Amino acid sequence: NVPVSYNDSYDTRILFWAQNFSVAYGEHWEDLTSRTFGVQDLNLTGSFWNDTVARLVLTYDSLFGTMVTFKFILANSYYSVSARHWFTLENLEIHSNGSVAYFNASQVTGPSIYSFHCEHVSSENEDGNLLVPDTQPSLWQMTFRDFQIQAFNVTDKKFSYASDCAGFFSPGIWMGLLTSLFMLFIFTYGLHMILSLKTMDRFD
Amino acid sequence: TGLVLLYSGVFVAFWACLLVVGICYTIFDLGFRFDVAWFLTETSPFMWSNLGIGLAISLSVVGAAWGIYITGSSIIGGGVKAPRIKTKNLVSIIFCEAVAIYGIIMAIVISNMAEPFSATDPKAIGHRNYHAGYSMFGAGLTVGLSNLFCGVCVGIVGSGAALADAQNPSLFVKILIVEIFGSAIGLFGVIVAILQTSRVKMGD
Amino acid sequence: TYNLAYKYNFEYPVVFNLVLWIMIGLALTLIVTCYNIWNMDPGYDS
Amino acid sequence: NGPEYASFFAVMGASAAMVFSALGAAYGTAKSGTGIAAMSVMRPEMIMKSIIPVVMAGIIAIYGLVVAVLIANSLNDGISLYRSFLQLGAGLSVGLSGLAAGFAIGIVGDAGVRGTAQQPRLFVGMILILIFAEVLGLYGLIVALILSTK
Amino acid sequence: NGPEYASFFAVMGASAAMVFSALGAAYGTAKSGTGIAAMSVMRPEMIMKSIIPVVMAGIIAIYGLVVAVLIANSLNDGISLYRSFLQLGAGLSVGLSGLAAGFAIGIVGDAGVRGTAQQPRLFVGMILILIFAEVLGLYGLIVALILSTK
Amino acid sequence: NGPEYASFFAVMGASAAMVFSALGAAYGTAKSGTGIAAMSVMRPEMIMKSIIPVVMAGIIAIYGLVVAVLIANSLNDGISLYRSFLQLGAGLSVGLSGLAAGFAIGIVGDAGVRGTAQQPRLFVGMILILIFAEVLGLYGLIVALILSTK
Amino acid sequence: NGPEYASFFAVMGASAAMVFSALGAAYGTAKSGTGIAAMSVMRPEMIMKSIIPVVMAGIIAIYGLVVAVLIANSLNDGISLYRSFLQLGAGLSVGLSGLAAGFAIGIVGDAGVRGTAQQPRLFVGMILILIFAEVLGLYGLIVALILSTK
Amino acid sequence: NGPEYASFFAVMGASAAMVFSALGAAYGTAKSGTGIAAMSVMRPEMIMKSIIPVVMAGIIAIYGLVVAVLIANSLNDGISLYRSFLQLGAGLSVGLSGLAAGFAIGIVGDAGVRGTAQQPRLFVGMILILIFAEVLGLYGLIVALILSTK
Amino acid sequence: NGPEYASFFAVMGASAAMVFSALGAAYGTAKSGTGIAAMSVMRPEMIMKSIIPVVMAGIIAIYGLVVAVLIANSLNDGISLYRSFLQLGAGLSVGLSGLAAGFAIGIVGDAGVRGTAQQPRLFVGMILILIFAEVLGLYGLIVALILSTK
Ligand SMILES: CO/C1=C\C(C)=C\[C@@H](C)[C@@H](O)[C@H](C)C/C(C)=C/C=C/[C@H](OC)[C@@H]([C@@H](C)[C@@H](O)[C@H](C)[C@@]2(O)C[C@@H](O)[C@H](C)[C@@H](C(C)C)O2)OC1=O
Ligand SMILES: CO/C1=C\C(C)=C\[C@@H](C)[C@@H](O)[C@H](C)C/C(C)=C/C=C\[C@H](OC)[C@@H]([C@@H](C)[C@@H](O)[C@H](C)[C@@]2(O)C[C@@H](O)[C@H](C)[C@@H](C(C)C)O2)OC1=O
Ligand SMILES: CO/C1=C\C(C)=C\[C@@H](C)[C@@H](O)[C@H](C)C/C(C)=C/C=C\[C@H](OC)[C@@H]([C@@H](C)[C@@H](O)[C@H](C)[C@@]2(O)C[C@@H](O)[C@H](C)[C@@H](C(C)C)O2)OC1=O
Ligand SMILES: CCCCCCCC/C=C\CCCCCCCC(=O)O
Ligand SMILES: *[C@@H]1O[C@H](CO)[C@@H](O)[C@H](O)[C@H]1NC(C)=O
Ligand SMILES: *[C@@H]1O[C@H](CO)[C@@H](O)[C@H](O)[C@H]1NC(C)=O
Ligand SMILES: *[C@@H]1O[C@H](CO)[C@@H](O)[C@H](O)[C@H]1NC(C)=O
Ligand SMILES: *[C@@H]1O[C@H](CO)[C@@H](O)[C@H](O)[C@H]1NC(C)=O
Ligand SMILES: *[C@@H]1O[C@H](CO)[C@@H](O)[C@H](O)[C@H]1NC(C)=O
Repeated sequence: NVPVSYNDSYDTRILFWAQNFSVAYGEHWEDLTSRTFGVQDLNLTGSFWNDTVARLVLTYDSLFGTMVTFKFILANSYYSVSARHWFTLENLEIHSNGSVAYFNASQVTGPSIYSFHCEHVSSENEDGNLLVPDTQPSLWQMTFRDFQIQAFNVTDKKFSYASDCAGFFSPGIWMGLLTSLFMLFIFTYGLHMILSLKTMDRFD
Repeated sequence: TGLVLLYSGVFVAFWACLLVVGICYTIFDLGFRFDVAWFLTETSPFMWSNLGIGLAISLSVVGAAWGIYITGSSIIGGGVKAPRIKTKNLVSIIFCEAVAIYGIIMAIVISNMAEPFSATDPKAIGHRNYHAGYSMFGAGLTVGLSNLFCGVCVGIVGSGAALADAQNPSLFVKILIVEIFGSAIGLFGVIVAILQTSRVKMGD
Repeated sequence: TYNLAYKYNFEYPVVFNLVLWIMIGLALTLIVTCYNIWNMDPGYDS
Repeated sequence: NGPEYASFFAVMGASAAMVFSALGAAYGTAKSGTGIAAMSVMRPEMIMKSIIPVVMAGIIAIYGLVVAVLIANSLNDGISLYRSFLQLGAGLSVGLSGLAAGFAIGIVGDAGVRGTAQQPRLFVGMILILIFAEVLGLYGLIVALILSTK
Repeated sequence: NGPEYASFFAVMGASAAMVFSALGAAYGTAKSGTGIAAMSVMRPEMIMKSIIPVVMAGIIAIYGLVVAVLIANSLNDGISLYRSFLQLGAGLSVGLSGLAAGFAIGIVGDAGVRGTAQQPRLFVGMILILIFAEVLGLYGLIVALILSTK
Repeated sequence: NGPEYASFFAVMGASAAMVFSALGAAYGTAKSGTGIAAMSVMRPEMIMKSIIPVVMAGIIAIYGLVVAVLIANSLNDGISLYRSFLQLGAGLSVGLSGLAAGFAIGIVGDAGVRGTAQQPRLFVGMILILIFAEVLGLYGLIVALILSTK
Repeated sequence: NGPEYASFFAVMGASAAMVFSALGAAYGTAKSGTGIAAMSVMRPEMIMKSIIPVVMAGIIAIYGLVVAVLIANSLNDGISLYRSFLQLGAGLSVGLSGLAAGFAIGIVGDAGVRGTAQQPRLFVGMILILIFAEVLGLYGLIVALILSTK
Repeated sequence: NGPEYASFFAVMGASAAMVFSALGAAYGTAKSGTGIAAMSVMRPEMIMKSIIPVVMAGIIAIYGLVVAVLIANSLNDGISLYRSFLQLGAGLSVGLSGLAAGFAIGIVGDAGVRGTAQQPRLFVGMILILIFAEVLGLYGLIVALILSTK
Repeated sequence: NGPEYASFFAVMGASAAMVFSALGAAYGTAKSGTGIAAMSVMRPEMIMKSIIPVVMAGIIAIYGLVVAVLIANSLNDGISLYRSFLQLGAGLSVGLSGLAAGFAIGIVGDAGVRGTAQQPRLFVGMILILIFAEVLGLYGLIVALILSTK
């Protein structure tokens, strides 16, 4: 019901909400949103904080076979071109037993003041899924039907404004719109000339 | 003006809507959502490379054919009464035909430099394949538009020289000097186009 | 635990561009059509 | 160095310095060359003395080639974002001011060689107005040489 | 210090001070240059004293030349975003008002030398209207020198 | 202090006050300057008395100058967003109302001066209408003063 | 209080109440004032009788000035978003309704003074139409006072 | 209560009820006011009877005043988003249907008083078509009171 | 139920069923109302038999007022997004297809009453074309009924 919330000081730190946290090893799908945001007693073993590096470790002890942990690696750098502080989910990692998953997560960035939010941060790349595996025959797969994570500026134990993932335009649309709205200019140059080839009135 | 009201009605409503949107991204701090970095790096460099080959030849033969029908209506229009024009005044046609020779040469010189790669990350796609993508766009634009302007320049002078040859047959060899200075503009676009793609290598 | 985000759907750039480039493609088709019937010029002295 | 997209603005500074100054040199040669070929039937003696409005429009073409060679040779893989904005603003400043100096040569050079065919007293006055319209492209050059060579 | 794209607005003040004042000095030279060639076919004596409407259009170009050198010589990498907005508005002030002053010199300098041909008494009156249309470029200069030198 | 984008809206009030009042002062000088050259060819005595509609158009030029210096002298690194919006609407309100006052001066000053060539009693009535078109630029001045000084 | 961007919509109600009522008063004194010049050639007696369309077009300008002073005196650092939306709609209600009323005065005041040149019986009828085009600015005033003084 | 920006759509319906209805009331007065001048030189006795098509256009303005007063009295900070969407459609449907009703009055009132000059029998037929073009603004009134008061 | 912005598309169907329909009723009244004013100078007996295109075009406003009442009575708080899109398509298909029937009445009813003055045989044929031109406004009504009941 409530988000996961780690704290080290009297002040609160990194906090993470989802609506359906679900994972799969092989082809067995196990839903975990009932053991995470409702059970109120999580094994946050090392949940680091350093104001430039923060980790969120979730460990469940009842999963595919053995105790299986999930790692959310975040960073917080100063980018010179933007002149801001942009957080980024570095990688998200899972350690089952003597194995590391290494799910790469670009496009889960945003400015440090604001939080992230997306509707599908699932694996199993179809067109634009944000969690990509490092090697393509990957045994692990996970799926977030909702997602909201924040680090490095959590204040008063609640999320800030969300830097959303959707946007008005995607990079596949911007290439298809710069092509369609360019040969629309070629078409209305070639149609303006054929709209003005008027005939004669009389003959001799 | 009937149809120019449509072209000015869209151009006003585009920039008035970018005036309102532009003073609503800054004003409630959403500047970070603009991301001209994300536009230039997530649009494929094969799009800029093939809008350079597509505009080197096609925008040259737009200006090569714009300069032919301007002066070719003055060959046949002025040569009804004086039919000695049609053999001496063909070098006006050739001077706007040669600006399409510079198009097809500089479209297959640029096309030899585009080669595929396999990367998808804007860090894996380094700033050599991005510089090679932008320099092929900016070399087919400076050889397509500079020959679109040169081809109409040697068509307007060639149409005036074909109507001065109709009155006095001795005048054509002296107005031929003006078409020499006009056809040197097209050669100046080829010099810049071979210097924009001199140190360009695309691929990995 | 409060201040949850507004839940925009994942296909928001698709539905935005489907509505935007239709409703100004059906507005320009509507404006050009009603411009031509407004200025019809039937020819009227008799 | 600079970011990956940094060489987009220096490329559009070498393109717009040559494209926009080709449009000025094409208008200055075609608008005035229309006036040369039409005055020549009534005055075939001053046909060679009136070429000089088309060689002044051709200087606008080589004002844009001096900076488009200077930019396209100093451009390398991964320049800074400061140095590419300089060469973009050095490309628009000589191109779009050569487009103005190519318009004011076309309109003056067309009207000048018609008033010279009707009265030969205008030729010293025509080539004095044509210097004022040709230094507009020189002012854009000496501020594109300042901006690009920083 | 400031961001890397701060120098974008600072070179759009060095460009727009030069391209908008050359597009104003082109309209003052071209539009009033057809007025000289239309009046000199009847009055060839008043040629060298009718260069005053195209001389005063040439000072509009060197107003924008001075500001575009002041902006381009006060450029560094990593300037602040506040000083970058000052030089953008210092290019738009001397640029878009020099374009307005060049629009007015072109209209009253063309129509002034048409009425000066029909009457030699308008030459003092035309000059006084040319002064009022040339201080518009001067008013844009003293706001560009105030904004860029803060 | 205010955000880093806040100074953009105050320089675009200092620039929009100057370039929109200059566009109104140019249209009052250009359109009512061709009315002088069409009037004087029959009645050249009222040339210096007809400098009034280009004088009254020249006061609109300094209605925008006295707030383009007033905004550019209240500029500071890090002004608040409320202080920065007051100077945007102080530039847009003396500019676009001074552009309206210069639009009305150039229409009634051109038609009025052409009207006093054939009827000398119109000149005391034309100068009264020019007062009414002058205060449209003055009403924008006294509302740009109570916005900048807040 | 309110958000930091909240004062933008109130300033654009203070300036839109001025620049749209000054554009209505520009079209009122320029379109009617060009009819006074055509009336003056045959009827120079009723010059002072014909400033009434120019006077009543200046009443539209002071309708927009009163609301623009009333909005600009109701401004604070950190007003609510509801209060600044009230003064945006109070600026459009007297600006864009004074632009309509000033357009109507300039059209009937132009044809009215060209109709009283040929028949002075229209003069008592010309003024009676202009009151109906006057109250459109007055109706826009009394909705701008209601919206702003809430 | 509702969101912070919820009062934007209700005040926009309070402004567009007065903006678009005064723009229709002005076109009904301006276009049918030029028809009084063309009628006047032939039939001076029909002056006071031809002020009826601008009286009917004067009721188009008070159709938008009694909806803009009605919205601006029911305004409150924190109205729901549903209640304010009802008053946006209450101002768009009484302004833009009074703009259409004022368009049709200005066209049949202009041509109706042209034919009244050549023939006085049209005056009872012109006053019939002015009624049918008046109730288009009255049909927009009864759909504004449905949407606003509910 | 539905979201808070769901009731916006239903009030844009109550407004556009009255805006776009009173615009078609205004064009059929204005374009044919000049048909009565030009006809009646020749044949002044047909000003009661020939106002039937004005009365026929006064039903296009009523066809839109009917749909704008069924929509504005089915509006309650929290309608779904599905049921609100039906009332948007019921407001455009009766407004923009009444704008079509208001065109075809205004063009036919204009020329039809000129041709009835010169020959009285057209009255049976002119009223037959207004049957086929009015059912375009009725076919949009019975598709607005079939959408609004769902
Ligand atoms: C041809 O380019 C010349 C100079 C250039 C390029 C100047 C620019 C740097 C200019 O950017 C700016 C405007 C500065 C300026 C001021 C130049 C005046 C120039 C000359 O003026 C001395 C003209 C020439 C007009 C002038 O010398 C005429 C002979 C004349 O002397 C005739 C007089 O009867 C006339 C009254 C007098 C007045 C009009 C100045 O000008 O010559 C030139 O060599
Ligand atoms: C100072 O500027 C004058 C008015 C200004 C600028 C007013 C602003 C403050 C404005 O905000 C408004 C318009 C104040 C206002 C409403 C003045 C009305 C008339 C002026 O009077 C007071 C006339 C008027 C005296 C005079 O100009 C006319 C000659 C005449 O006196 C002669 C009569 O035949 C004529 C019929 C009568 C009518 C036109 C009123 O006025 O003048 C002026 O000087
Ligand atoms: C100018 O002062 C008059 C009205 C003003 C200023 C109104 C607005 C300020 C606004 O407040 C009002 C509310 C607009 C409005 C709702 C006016 C209604 C009716 C009046 O009453 C017919 C006529 C009317 C008394 C009269 O002016 C016409 C001359 C006349 O009525 C009388 C006769 O010549 C003529 C035969 C008759 C016709 C058409 C039968 O038209 O408004 C005036 O006078
Ligand atoms: C999603 C669809 C939107 C785009 C559809 C665009 C198709 C346009 C179709 C027809 C528009 C042409 C109407 C103009 C008629 C021309 C009149 C004439 O030339 O005589
Ligand atoms: C979180 O804060 C509470 C309140 O101060 C504290 O009791 C608790 O120990 C903190 N959590 C950790 C892991 O220290
Ligand atoms: C999503 O969550 C619901 C309950 O919250 C659950 O029944 C369902 O199985 C979940 N989806 C998947 C794919 O597991
Ligand atoms: C924070 O912790 C990370 C990881 O342990 C470390 O690399 C970094 O240097 C630390 N930063 C500070 C300021 O202590
Ligand atoms: C852990 O090791 C056991 C040992 O056989 C294996 O069966 C199990 O599959 C492993 N866990 C996972 C998640 O693979
Ligand atoms: C994938 O993750 C690895 C971590 O080992 C990292 O080195 C690499 O850069 C990532 N690649 C991408 C494309 O994110």
